[PDB]
Amino acid sequence: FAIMILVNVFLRPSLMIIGYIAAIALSYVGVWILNAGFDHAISYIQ
Amino acid sequence: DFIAEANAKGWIMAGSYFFDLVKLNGSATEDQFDTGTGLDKSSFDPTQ
Repeated sequence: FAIMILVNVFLRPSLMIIGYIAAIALSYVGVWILNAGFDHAISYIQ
Repeated sequence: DFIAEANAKGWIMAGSYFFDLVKLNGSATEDQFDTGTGLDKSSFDPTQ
């Protein structure tokens, strides 16, 4: 019962940083994905 | 004409073509009066 928790609390901060900067990238491309097709998904609707 | 362009874009952006596809598959299963003359804007006031 000590194993799974002990590694968790050991790795939780580092992994959080792993998911921070990486996520900062993803959200970036997020907007671009939208801008890749929004004007075409709104084409007939406008 | 979108088909080839979609081939240029790939698979992620297939969603934005939806109403084009509906514009197509549906087409696979498928008295005149002047409007906007602007004569309504005309006015006639006798009190002048």
